[PDB]
Amino acid sequence: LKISTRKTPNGEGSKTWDTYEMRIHKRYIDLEAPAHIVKRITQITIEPGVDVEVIIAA
Amino acid sequence: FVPVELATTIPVEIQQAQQEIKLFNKWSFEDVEVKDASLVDYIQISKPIYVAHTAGRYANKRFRKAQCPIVERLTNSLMMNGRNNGKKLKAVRIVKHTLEIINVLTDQNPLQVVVDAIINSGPREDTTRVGGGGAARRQAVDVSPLRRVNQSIALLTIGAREAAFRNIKTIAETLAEELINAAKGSSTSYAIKKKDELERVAKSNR
Amino acid sequence: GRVRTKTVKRASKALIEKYYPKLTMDFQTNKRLCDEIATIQSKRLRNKIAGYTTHLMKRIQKGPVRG
Amino acid sequence: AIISKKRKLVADGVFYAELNEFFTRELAEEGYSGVEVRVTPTKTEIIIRATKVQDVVG
Amino acid sequence: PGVSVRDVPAQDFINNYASFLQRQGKLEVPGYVDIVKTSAGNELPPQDSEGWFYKRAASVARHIYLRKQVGVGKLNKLYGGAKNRGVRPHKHVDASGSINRKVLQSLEKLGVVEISPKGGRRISDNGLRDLDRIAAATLEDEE
Amino acid sequence: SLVVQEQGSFQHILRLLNTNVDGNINVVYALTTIRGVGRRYANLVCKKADVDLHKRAGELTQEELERIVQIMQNPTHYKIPAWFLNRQKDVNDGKDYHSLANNLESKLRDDLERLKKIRSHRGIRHFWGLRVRGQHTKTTGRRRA
Amino acid sequence: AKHAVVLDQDKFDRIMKEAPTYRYVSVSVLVDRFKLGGSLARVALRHLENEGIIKPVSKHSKQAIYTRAT
Amino acid sequence: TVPSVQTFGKKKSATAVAHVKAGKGLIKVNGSPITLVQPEILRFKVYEPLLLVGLDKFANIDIRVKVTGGGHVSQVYAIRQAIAKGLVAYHQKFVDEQSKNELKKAFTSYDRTLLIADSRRPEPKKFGGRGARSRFQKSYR
Amino acid sequence: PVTLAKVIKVLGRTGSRGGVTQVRVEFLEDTTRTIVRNVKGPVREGDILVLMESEREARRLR
RNA sequence: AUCUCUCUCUAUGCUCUCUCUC
RNA sequence: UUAAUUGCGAUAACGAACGAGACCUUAACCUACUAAAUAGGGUUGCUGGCACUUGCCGGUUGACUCUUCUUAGAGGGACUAUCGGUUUCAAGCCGAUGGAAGUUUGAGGCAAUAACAGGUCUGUGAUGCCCUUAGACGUUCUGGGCCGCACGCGCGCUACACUGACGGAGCCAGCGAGUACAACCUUGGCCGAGAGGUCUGGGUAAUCUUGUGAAACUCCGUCGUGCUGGGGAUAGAGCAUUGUAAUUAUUGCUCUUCAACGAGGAAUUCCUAGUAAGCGCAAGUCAUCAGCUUGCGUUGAUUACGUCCCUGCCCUUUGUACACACC
Ligand SMILES: [Mg+2]
Ligand SMILES: [Mg+2]
Ligand SMILES: [Mg+2]
Ligand SMILES: [Mg+2]
Ligand SMILES: [Mg+2]
Ligand SMILES: [Mg+2]
Ligand SMILES: [Mg+2]
Ligand SMILES: [Mg+2]
Ligand SMILES: [Mg+2]
Ligand SMILES: [Mg+2]
Ligand SMILES: [Mg+2]
Ligand SMILES: [Mg+2]
Repeated sequence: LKISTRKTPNGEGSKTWDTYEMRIHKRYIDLEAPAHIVKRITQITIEPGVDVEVIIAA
Repeated sequence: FVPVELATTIPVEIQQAQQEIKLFNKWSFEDVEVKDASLVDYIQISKPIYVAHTAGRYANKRFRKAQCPIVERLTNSLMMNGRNNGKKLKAVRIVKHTLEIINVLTDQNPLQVVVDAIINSGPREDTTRVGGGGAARRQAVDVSPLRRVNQSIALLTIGAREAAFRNIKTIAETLAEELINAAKGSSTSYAIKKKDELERVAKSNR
Repeated sequence: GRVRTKTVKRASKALIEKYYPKLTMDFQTNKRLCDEIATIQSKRLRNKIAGYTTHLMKRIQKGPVRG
Repeated sequence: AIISKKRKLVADGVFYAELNEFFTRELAEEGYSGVEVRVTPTKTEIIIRATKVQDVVG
Repeated sequence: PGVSVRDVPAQDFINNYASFLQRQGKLEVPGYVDIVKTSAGNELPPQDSEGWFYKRAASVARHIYLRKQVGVGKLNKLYGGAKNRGVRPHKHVDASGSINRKVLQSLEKLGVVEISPKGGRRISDNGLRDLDRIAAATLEDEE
Repeated sequence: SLVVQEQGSFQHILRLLNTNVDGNINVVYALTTIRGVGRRYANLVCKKADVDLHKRAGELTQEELERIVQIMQNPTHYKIPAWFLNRQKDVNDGKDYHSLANNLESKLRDDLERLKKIRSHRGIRHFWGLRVRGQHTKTTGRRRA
Repeated sequence: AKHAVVLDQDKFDRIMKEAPTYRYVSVSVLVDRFKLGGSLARVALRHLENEGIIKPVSKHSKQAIYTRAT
Repeated sequence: TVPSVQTFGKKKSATAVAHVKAGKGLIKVNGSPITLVQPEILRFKVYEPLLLVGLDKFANIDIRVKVTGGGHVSQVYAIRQAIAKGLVAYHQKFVDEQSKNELKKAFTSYDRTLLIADSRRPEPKKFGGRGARSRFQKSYR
Repeated sequence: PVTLAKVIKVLGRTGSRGGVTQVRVEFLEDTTRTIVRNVKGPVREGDILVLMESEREARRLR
């Protein structure tokens, strides 16, 4: 995620650019697994920063 | 000569002794006659390149520029002035056409003719703005071989360019003609004339 | 351009001082030794150190060396 | 949110920044340091750092 | 031993196909043949009056044979090019949108190009056969 | 492609629609010299006439020329709709016209006069001698009259 | 060029008798040696190449490379 | 099924992928023969490895190249590289070490990539200039 | 008149602008002469250098 | 005892000023 | 010596600390490992076509098998390695071999001390102080205006044509970006000759748009030394689109109108390899508009590898009637 911005807050000066970037990591997993127990498993253990998303379909 | 049996269609020429002898897109890379003593590894020849279009590193060392095929260098030089920066394919095509023209007119292997032209255009004595206070004083300086060759090539290309600037004559034909003139016969080509003038200037100065 | 840092040189010197048993001429073995013995934060630096150690060793096996 | 993952992450970042700003503004005497945002699917946890804890509590 | 469309040279093949089309009676021409510039990104209409639309049709057929799921829009994108805005640097503008559609319709009428239930147009078996025949003819012409 | 050498039949430099039509320009591009006539539309006219474009300016027989003229002056009857001709819709008749040679300029003049009469911005600009269609005269138009 | 875009009979005859002896035949060449200047020269060249007369070397358009039979 | 070797070819960003099998004598670019590629002039560039090695070394081969990226010239180069690489891979797998050496020797009388993948990759375009190294245009006064 | 001499050693590079090389030229026709010559452009050891000038020589370039 | 040997015009310019606590 | 207060070394200095370097970020190399209908293959089914005796080219979410390409993750890789000579043989350097690569491997990103009376209160709820504070310099609505034009500079674009232009027809890219508590990127099928409409669905993301079938280029033509089909400014007239609102053409598209402009004075910028230039594209702005920037990627040269002559800079010495410091 690149945001190209002039570093100068006024514009008076030389043409200086900074591309403030945020590299975002996805990484997915596919589980062919049972029900309630699986659901229980796919909820626990949380590290600060990473977001876990579990979808649906039976 | 010796047809190789494949499921895919291959032309007859390819099948023939072009597999055996690897010289050009159907031209002699042999003969090998440089009129001046040695001059090799400054005018390349030898390595029998098929088509004058190789992507390599020829600026990343001092003299490595020499190991460019002369035809390729010519093509590169042709690739000049706004409308034609990049588009090396065009240059290659033009070179091919030039070669064909040479073959047609006064026969011979065109490569040799090209070599001759390169030899006989380029200058022995050159001028540098040495200064003497920044003023109009130019000491006569003799030229190094590779540089001289390059200069000759450039002037040849320049001649062609000059010819083509609003004319019926397509670049290639004109180039061929001027090359022929440079080699030997008339010496009424632009590039050669320029070179001679430069030499004269150098002579009248020190 | 390849004239190396002071720190790297110092490290090499230290290694020579303290680990002349071990370290030879084989750059890959030397590298491994450096990785083991010296605790360095980056690979490039380690490599450089190893190289300089090798150089020092070469110098040694041609007569006694200053410093 | 239902919005794109990347966008969601950006929004979260912005929210974090906002929170930090708020804390800087409000918790002057309370002796504020730093914030963390931990997100569990049901509960959103914010861990605030300070020196005068009683004041922060109330 | 045999022939297919990919293995025979582009332009020659196309011209042969055009010739074949001309020879054939069925084509269903528009009421605006060589009245349109074939592209809004183009300055001047095609030359040599008769045909050219035939050629375009042939080209379209070839493209369809090559791929699988090609619609009108994609075809339009394929054709055209840089529009001389004059003083302003030339942006890529697509071809005339209706002409391609018309061509496709014509092909359908002839029975060479059909539709797939995913979106776009695909080749018909008869069309494939025709293409193969044309390829064979081209080969014969060569040697 | 034509192998025909042609004898003394074609007469170069023709006086067609008052304005002089020059020699050996390619029919369409020979017609372009006339005002109101322009490239693509000339080509279209030629096509309508059913004369081959790959011919000389002097080559054209009189009948063909006449036909071309007819096509030009009366355009609507020969399948030429709106996205085609000069004064589409028009302000004076409601019918569209493909104005030519010494007509378009006259029309323009008339329009200018009307603008002047009714003191509109464009008209005012024209009267002055200034640039109309969205231009900054900070740099634009230093050639003058 | 002062016009000279005519496939004149005399001109054609001249072309027929001047294209031999000279090894190279092109539009540019024709223009140079004063006969036809421009577009119809190409046409003439094409219609000289039906069977024999001048043999082709070029497998390329825009620039023509042609040699008379020896 | 007969064992077959997969290879690739790189230039700029253009990616060729060759599949060398045992068969009759196939040499294919996407779905077409090498007798086409595209630019007609550069047909010899892709044909060159074959010319070097010997066309008989193909009497038992099947070659198919899937090419994506670059432009045209780059694509051609990549294809050529893949073909060379394919041949060498085949030799490594099925033939003999001396043969491989010979092949290498034949190639390295040129070394237009062929067996070794090219370096020289696009440099990023910096701010304050239209090009990577090219600065803008200094106005002064 | 035509003469040619092989280069063997470079005596540095001199010039107000620079670039122009001072070379030691040895004649392949009689190796008894090693002269100080002005050469414009890229030049190494063991190169045949054609000379339109026969005898005139200069060192420093100013 | 080893140097070697370089070169010329170019005039002027008016808008301040600053310390601590031991 | 080195790009370097980078080293080696001589040593009233010794031991340091920033800075540089290292370091990160990517770009290259990994037929090595982990892996993959959101990435491609491989064989075979299921079929389609032509050869027909095996076959070639495909289509299809059929299985199953992997992972070289595409993605990443851990890692590895080069350290100047190996010689060859040169140099108080130390520091290093140039050439050759091997290597994906030997310019610090290319480019970045962070950038010291000290400042400038540089820039901005027109980024701010970052504010001191002075002012105006109710017919208000606050505030919003309506309409202009910043876009005016005798002129003078600064960027940039298009051209001055055959390597062209104009037609066809070949055909190939990488960064992106894109839907919710709103009106996005838009495919596919019919309208229109363009622009753009229109019913539908896909896609709030490696899946759909999009393989962004992008140009420039490539081949067959047509034109052919002509201010001419080069150039498309300026003008008309008309059809849509965005918007409550297009006149002072918003833009777009069709038309006609065809000027200056024959490669550019003195001057001066930019550049030493995937670089220069040509060529596009996407993004930023954005309701609508790119000639703009910012990032990609195609096409790919020529000439250096050096000197201090001009223009600066660095230290050392030197001379200063100069510290507002040669302005
Ligand atoms: Mg050594
Ligand atoms: Mg760095
Ligand atoms: Mg204020
Ligand atoms: Mg008031
Ligand atoms: Mg403004
Ligand atoms: Mg600027
Ligand atoms: Mg035009
Ligand atoms: Mg143009
Ligand atoms: Mg892609
Ligand atoms: Mg004109
Ligand atoms: Mg606006
Ligand atoms: Mg003074």
